[PDB]
Amino acid sequence: HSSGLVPRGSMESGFTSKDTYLSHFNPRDYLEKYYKFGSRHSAESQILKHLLKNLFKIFCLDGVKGDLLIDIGSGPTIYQLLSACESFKEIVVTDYSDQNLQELEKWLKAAPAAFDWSPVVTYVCDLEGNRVKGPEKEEKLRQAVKQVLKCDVTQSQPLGAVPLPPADCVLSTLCLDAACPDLPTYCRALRNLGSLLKPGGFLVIMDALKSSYYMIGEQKFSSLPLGREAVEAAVKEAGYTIEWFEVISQSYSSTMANNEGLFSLVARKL
Ligand SMILES: CC(=O)N(CC#Cc1cccc(C(N)=O)c1)C[C@H]1C[C@@H](n2ccc3c(Cl)ncnc32)[C@H](O)[C@@H]1O
Repeated sequence: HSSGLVPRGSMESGFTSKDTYLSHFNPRDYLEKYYKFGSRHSAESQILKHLLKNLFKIFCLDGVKGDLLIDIGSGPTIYQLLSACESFKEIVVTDYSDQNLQELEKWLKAAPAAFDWSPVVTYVCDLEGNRVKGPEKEEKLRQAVKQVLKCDVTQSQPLGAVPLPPADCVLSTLCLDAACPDLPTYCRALRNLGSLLKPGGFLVIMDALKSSYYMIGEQKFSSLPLGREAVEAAVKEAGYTIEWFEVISQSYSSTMANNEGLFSLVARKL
């Protein structure tokens, strides 16, 4: 323990170790901190609002759609799946943190103590032209998530021995910056993720730019600080062609992250 000097579980290697996410990452503190849609004019809400807007553009407006979408790094969050749910018959959510899976499974069964995503669901519904309502939307997403699996991006087999068909798309929101301690592992993880993709399948990555850390209240966690070029290069190296690539200037509040914006991209496997 370093008390804010360095991120938790990082004094030895410099990067927050994987095991720190099984112990100190409290998903309910994370949800309450980063995904409260109460004040819609907060720097966090603006990030989430742009994530959804981009997810809406990829999944409802563009052509990213198919049988299987593997979500890598789901965290305790389901916002990243609201738009994809309209485009994929089956979604698979994955994450390293058991507590994250724990909170995910509470929402998948609509338990009362589960985090309330209803204000977030409504905004997406608006983006989708209000063809549905809040409750109908959640049920559709809940019906499409067929598996809740362990995940490890540092393994050649990221979803373990679990046999899945090749997915049409792979989606990772705010995962690789926290998971990959360096660029070679970042590049390698992107290569392992491709082992789950149909040839010519889509890869969708939205993460922070130039972020050495991010805050969960007083708990600091390591993030890999990446420029657009470092991202673009690691992706192309992993066996991908970048179809489009966006970079935004909006950043998290000074109390929450030192990132210099966010990036979003769609890439296909060669
Ligand atoms: C998906 C999310 O919401 N996560 C919480 C945040 C955030 C956040 C928010 C704002 C800015 C930034 C930033 N500055 O970048 C990060 C991260 C994820 C990472 C994930 N993790 C950790 C190791 C690991 C392995 Cl080895 N393999 C697969 N997943 C793994 C672990 O489970 C957890 O859920």
